[PDB]
Amino acid sequence: TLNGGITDMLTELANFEKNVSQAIHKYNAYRKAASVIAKYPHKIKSGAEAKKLPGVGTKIAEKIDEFLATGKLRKLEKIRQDDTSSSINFLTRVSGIGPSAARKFVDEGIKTLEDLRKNEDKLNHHQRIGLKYFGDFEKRIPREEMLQMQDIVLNEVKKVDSEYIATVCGSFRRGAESSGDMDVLLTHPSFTSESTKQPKLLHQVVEQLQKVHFITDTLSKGETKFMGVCQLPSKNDEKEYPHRRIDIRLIPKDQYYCGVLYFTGSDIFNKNMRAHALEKGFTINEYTIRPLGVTGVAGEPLPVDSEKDIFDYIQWKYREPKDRSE
DNA sequence: CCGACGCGCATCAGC
DNA sequence: GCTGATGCGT
DNA sequence: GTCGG
Ligand SMILES: Nc1ccn([C@H]2C[C@H](O)[C@@H](COP(=O)(O)NP(=O)(O)OP(=O)(O)O)O2)c(=O)n1
Ligand SMILES: [Mg+2]
Ligand SMILES: [Mg+2]
Ligand code: NA
Ligand code: NA
Repeated sequence: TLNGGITDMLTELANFEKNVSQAIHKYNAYRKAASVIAKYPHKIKSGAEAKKLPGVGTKIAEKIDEFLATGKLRKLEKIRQDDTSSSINFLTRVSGIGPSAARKFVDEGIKTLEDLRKNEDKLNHHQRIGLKYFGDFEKRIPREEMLQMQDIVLNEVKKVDSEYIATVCGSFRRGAESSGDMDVLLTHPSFTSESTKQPKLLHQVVEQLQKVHFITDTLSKGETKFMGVCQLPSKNDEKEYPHRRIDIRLIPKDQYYCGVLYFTGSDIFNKNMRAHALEKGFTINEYTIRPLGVTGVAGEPLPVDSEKDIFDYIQWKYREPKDRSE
């Protein structure tokens, strides 16, 4: 973190554009700039030096010059003193409350944690759980706990069907010493791109993890994606562990490599890679990589037999998960 | 300049 | 009920 | 907000 002050500033600006301005491309613009600067191996001396990096333009270079000269940004200082922006930015920190709902709540005079807690009936299910564990979801998960959780999930899954394979992805697979949550990729030979020979494949796993009281809440749940809450068990007289967010994604067995590429991330790495794929005349999702016709219509799925194959198609040198943290 | 910026589940409007 | 748009999230 | 065409 040679440029922590700068990347913090850009992230706060990114969050402003997302939550208050509702300008998603500015949000992405700032986050991209923050990302490229984060991995720049020099302590930045000026905006001109930063402007040389892909993603940093004139407006951000000027902000970096202001920040380096004064240690702050007047634009951010103003935003911080604005009541509406500060209220909206706070509310969106609750999972399930986005920019639209946040602004709506503020209009109705619901703008503090305390307001939320007396108006539970005005929240949808996702939001109510987001409020419930607002404090816990703020906390990061030490990798040591991630390993305990991996152990539980992987063996409970084995107990349901020995042919399930569960892979912990996200920041954990990228080797992070702490994670924001747990991300699990799930496969079963009964579910392929060709057919689904068995119903309830995801359900039965969720069910089992609920039975052993690992999963405690459900934010959303469909045939292929589960979004919920989990908690490690604690020993006698021990204070309980924080409740954690857990995502489970069932992916067709034969499309594992596209799936694990997707779910390993990071989110910005995926955006950059998929954008690059477009420039190279391909499109990538969690299932396949497809060529683009001159028309701009996707073709048939190309053969993929490793994560590296996907990198090869778009003429990228392979990058291990630990080097995908952008 | 200026177009473009990488899919699952919950909810709602419209029919 | 189904279809498509929107919100929110991964 | 930034970039390639
Ligand atoms: N916008 C997004 C958000 C997530 N994802 C994918 C890539 C992520 O690594 C994976 C899990 O999302 P995540 O849990 O929000 N982030 P990730 O695990 O990388 O870091 P943490 O904050 O969880 O430690 O989903 C994506 O492709 N685009
Ligand atoms: Mg994660
Ligand atoms: Mg997650
Ligand atoms: Na630049
Ligand atoms: Na939120």
